[PDB]
This record gives sequence, C-alpha cells and structure tokens, in this order.
Amino acid sequence: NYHLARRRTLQVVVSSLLTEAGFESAEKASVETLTEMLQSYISEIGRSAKSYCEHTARTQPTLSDIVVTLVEMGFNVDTLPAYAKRSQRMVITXXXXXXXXXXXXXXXXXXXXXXXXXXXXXXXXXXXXXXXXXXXXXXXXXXXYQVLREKAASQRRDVERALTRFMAKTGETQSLFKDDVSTFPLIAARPFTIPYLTALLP
Amino acid sequence: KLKLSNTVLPSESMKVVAESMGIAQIQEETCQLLTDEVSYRIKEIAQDALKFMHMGKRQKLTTSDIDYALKLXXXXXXXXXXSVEQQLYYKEITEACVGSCEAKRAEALQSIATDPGLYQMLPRFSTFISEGVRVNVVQNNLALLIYLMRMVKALMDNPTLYLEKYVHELIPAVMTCIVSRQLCLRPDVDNHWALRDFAARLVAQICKHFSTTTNNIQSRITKTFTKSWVDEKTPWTTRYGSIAGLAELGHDVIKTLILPRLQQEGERIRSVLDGPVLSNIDRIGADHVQSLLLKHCAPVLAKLRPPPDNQDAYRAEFGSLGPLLCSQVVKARAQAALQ
Repeated sequence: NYHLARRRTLQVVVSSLLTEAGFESAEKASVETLTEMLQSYISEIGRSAKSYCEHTARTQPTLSDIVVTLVEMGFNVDTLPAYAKRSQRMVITXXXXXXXXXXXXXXXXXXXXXXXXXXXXXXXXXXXXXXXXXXXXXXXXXXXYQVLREKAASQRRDVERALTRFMAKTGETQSLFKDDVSTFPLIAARPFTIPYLTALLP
Repeated sequence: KLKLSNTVLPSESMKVVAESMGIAQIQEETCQLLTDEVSYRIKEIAQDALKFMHMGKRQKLTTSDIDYALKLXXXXXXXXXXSVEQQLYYKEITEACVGSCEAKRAEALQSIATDPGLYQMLPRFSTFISEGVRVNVVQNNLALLIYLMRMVKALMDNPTLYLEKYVHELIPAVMTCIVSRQLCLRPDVDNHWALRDFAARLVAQICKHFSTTTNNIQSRITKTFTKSWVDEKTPWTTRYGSIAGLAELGHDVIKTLILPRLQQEGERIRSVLDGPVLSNIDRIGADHVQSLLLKHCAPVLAKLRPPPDNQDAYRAEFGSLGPLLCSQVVKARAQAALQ
C-alpha cells in the first residue's frame, strides 16, 4: 500500500506536463497507463545504463554514458537546453512528502539478573523477570506466638460465653438481679437423683 | 477429492471482442480453442508467479510479481494467581500511579497501555483500584482522581486485555468521578471541570464497544443522565457532568437531547444569570458551566441549522445563547472555511 504514493506523485508530474501542454480534460485510465509507461521508460533507461556501464570493470555511470544511452534509446539531446526553457522555467516544481517518526516509550521494571549468562553473547537485551520468569506463593506465615495464643484463648472464651448464653436462655433460669435474661441468666439448679456418680466422674 | 475443469471464456463474448476489431464471421470452436490456449498460458504463468512468490515468501500476489513473471486431611496451602515477581511488578505499577515524577508517570502509562498478555494482573489490580476510587471520593482528592482516570485511559487502550467480563466494577467508578462533590477547595473547583471533561471523554471511548449486547451502556447511562438532568435542587457539578457525558455520546445524541433542552437549559441559565442575591461560588461555577456546555453544544445546531438570522436564532434559543451561539456559529463558519 505504502509504495503507491510515489506512483501518484508521478501522476502529479503527468498532470503538470499536461498543464504545460494545456489539455483541459483527459481519460483517467489512459493517463495512469501513460504514467506506467513513463516509469517503465525510467526503468528502461536504468536497465540500459545498468548493463551498459558494466562494460567498464568499474560501475559509476557518467554523463556521456547516459548520452550514448539516450541516443541509443532514441533522443535528440540538442533540445535539452531548449526544453529547459519549458521545464524548470514554465512548470513549478512539486515537493515530496515523507512523514516518519520514532515514538517514545518507557516500561521500567527492575530485573535483568542474567546479562550474558552461560550462553554468553553481549548482543541481546534480556527482557525482564516481570514477563518471562515466575515464582511461587505461600502467602500465609502468621507465626506471631503470643498473638497466636491470644487468638486461641480468646476463641475459647468466646465458645464459653456462647454456650453459656445458649443454655442460659434454654433451660431453667434463675437470676442475680430481677429479670436478667440479657446480662446474666444463670442456669437454675437441676437437682438430680445421684450426685456422686456425676461429681466424681473423670 | 478435487476436479479442475477448464476456465473457458464464453466464445460469443470472445467473438464480440474479436469483431470489435471487425474481423469476420467467426465459428465457435476456433474461439473455444483460443480460450483454451490462452488459459493454458495464463495458468502456466500463474503457476510461475506462484513459484516467484513462494520463494519471495509472501502468500499475496502483486502486479510486480507477475511483471517479473513476464521475463519470457488438611489440604495444601494455596498459591495466588501472581508470581512474587509480577506482584512486585504490580507494586511498581501502583507506586508509579502514586508517582510524583511525571517520567515515572508516563512510564507507568505506557507500561499499562502496552503490556498485552498481562491479563492476570487484571481484575485484582482494577478491583481495588475501584475501591481506592471510592475511598478517595470520600477523601475528595483530585490528584488521585487524575492519576486513576489516566490509568483507566491507559487500561482502555491496551488492546488485548478485553474489558467485557471485568467491566462491571469499573464504569461506576468512572461515573462517580463524573457526578458530584469533587471539592478539594472551593476556589479550586477549576481542575475538576477538566476532570469531568476527561471522564466523559473516557465514557465516550467506552460506549463504542459494548452496547451491542445488553444495553447497560447506552440505555442505562443515557437514562441515568436523563433523570440526573431532571434532578432539581442538585449542585451544578451534577448538571455539568450529566450534560458533558451526554455531549460525549455524539452528534445525534445531543440532537435528540438538547433540542428541547436548548431553551429549557436557557431557562436554567437565566434562572442562574440575573438570578440570586449572592452565591458567587455557585454563580461562577454554573456560569462557566453553562458557557462551556453552550459553545460545546453549538456544533450540533451549527451542523443542523444554517448560520442565518442570529437575532431570530437567539429567539429560537431563548436569547442567552445569543450571540455566544452566534459567535460560536462564526467560529464554526471559520472552521468550515479552514477546510
């Protein structure tokens, strides 16, 4: 796709030479076909001079080389100064266009860790660890001794008071004040038949 | 498993092309075998240009290729989704989102927008990003706001990381950034308007991708801003964020919406302007808001109406738009003359 603009630039040169001629209208496909003919004529010059100045062992095609090329390719060069009166003096030169840029970026992690490790070659760029390598997650140490046994004993106290509240509101209840179902609802007495088998039983 | 019959041109068309030069009265089998022969040479050359481009090693065939062809029991403890490495990379991401050095800022922004295949320092990242949004909405701090909103922008342009499944804890943080009460200081509400502009711009970047489905995007955000615009006795930050979000939805959106809201919001203008005794915070706020949304709404009716009869167009727009609407129409005519 991106090649095409030079070809349409040649089409602009075609339109410039038609303007110097003075055609008001044209046939578009014929115009572009003539443009193709023009670029093939350019390349025909280039092939001719290419294989022609390889007849020297050195390369560089000079002026008289191209003179003999164009006379070989059929042109009276004597009109070339006079056509200068038409060419660079009656048609305005069009300018080229090429908009190239190199954008900026930054992705700074901090990990290389192997510059030229064992396959040593100091022409590379190690990416990171943030993409290539990986690791392992255990993520739960929690080993704070006194804090641990605080957790356990506090939880034991919780289960104490929980079962206390449960059988507090469950069974026969007698209080400390009057009507403490909220604060202190002590379980009332069972008294049962055989005390010793119960109270002396590990 | 395959049959390659001869692609043979209809010989009557070939006689039409022939007798276009005016040759003779032609029999069929002549042109039939002619199409055969030319098809042989064409398909031979077609194999040949294939041999070209299967050593030039592209599967597309140009004109130039054929031009060169014409040279003829307790369970194990868990492990997170992260690595330790990439979660520390994530911590770098976060503290560069904090980052005072704008080089570190832009580094973070590029690192967001161009780490495709990351995908796994996704939602956890974005999730208590949104939680930090809520907490700093409470803290009411514009710097964290602009950092997170440009962060969401860079999230929106990292093309591989598809938003769909993880949309629905992000967009409400954006709209909470839109709505109200971004009040660091009362003389410093100025940057918050640009924050709302940038936010509604982000919503505009959202809306072009997701409302094909379930219409949470278009229908819910439009009706949100609709009934939000209906909400009387609200601070004008709400009004600005609503109308700016509707502005970012598009030309025809505003063509629907600010067709009655032209003169209805002009009634809101001259309720504000030539209005109260003194509340200059709200006066200057709502005044520049109305001015901004006026000349930002202006290209719709500029594209809609021709720029004639500015005295009548002010009557067609409740006066207060005139001639700032007419000045914006002059600016639009200048922008058209730039073309």
